Amino acid sequence: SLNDKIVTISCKADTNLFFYQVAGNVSLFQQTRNYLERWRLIYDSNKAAYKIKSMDIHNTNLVLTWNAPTHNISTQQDSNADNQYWLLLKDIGNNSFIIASYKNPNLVLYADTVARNLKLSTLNNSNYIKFIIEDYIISDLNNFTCKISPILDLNKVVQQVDVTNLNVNLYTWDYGRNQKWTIRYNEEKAAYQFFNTILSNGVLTWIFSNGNTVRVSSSNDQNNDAQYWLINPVSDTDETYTITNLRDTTKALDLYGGQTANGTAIQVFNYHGDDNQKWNIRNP
Repeated sequence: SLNDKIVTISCKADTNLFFYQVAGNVSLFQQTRNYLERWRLIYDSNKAAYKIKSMDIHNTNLVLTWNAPTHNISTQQDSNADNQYWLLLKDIGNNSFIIASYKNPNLVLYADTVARNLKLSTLNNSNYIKFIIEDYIISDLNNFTCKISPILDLNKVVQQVDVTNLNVNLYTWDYGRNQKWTIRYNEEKAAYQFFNTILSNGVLTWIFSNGNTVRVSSSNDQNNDAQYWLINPVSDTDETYTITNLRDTTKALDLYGGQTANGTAIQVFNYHGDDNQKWNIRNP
């Protein structure tokens, strides 16, 4: 559920524009992958409504606020006022939310992507009243091209061996397409895939018919859970994660034996959060 979740909020009408907070101003801005675009949702079960709290640091507890009687939006000090509560109405099937004012539910948030701001409007069938509300990790990682390193050796990366050898092992970073992965979140599966960039449609897979083996395999389908993964941030790190398999979430991506020699296998294994199951996901 959404209570106490830290999310980004982006525009269905422009998925590269995010709710951005600075100095009491709420605006629409390109992706920053930082606190300026992160919001905590705070549920009141009696109101059946949420406050949308900025993770701003400069100071204070600022929440998304309707500046009635204008149709403008800002961030103001939380006083639990009705103009700081919002109905989050999930448009089921459309991966989107309509965000209605608790004070005046006739009015909903509307993205003015020319002025790069939000206003309140009545409803219509356009995408300008629809918003993607996601865990910030999903948002930060979706469509991100990365290299993946074990924390035990940040100079080596998880790689496909070569264009037609779909085995996956550890090797020194060498700038190759086989050493880069594009992360894609699947809404329907609630999990991610890692597409190797040397191939068009090859994804990191647990080959469970062969023990703990991990290989790249074609993504022809959304039905094989073993081609999907959960990406779990490790607390009190910048960019370190565990990677568990959707077919069995007690199985984690695992650097065999904690060994860091070139050619060490990448496998899955019983997930206990050891250092050989922690991965740095970052820019190439």
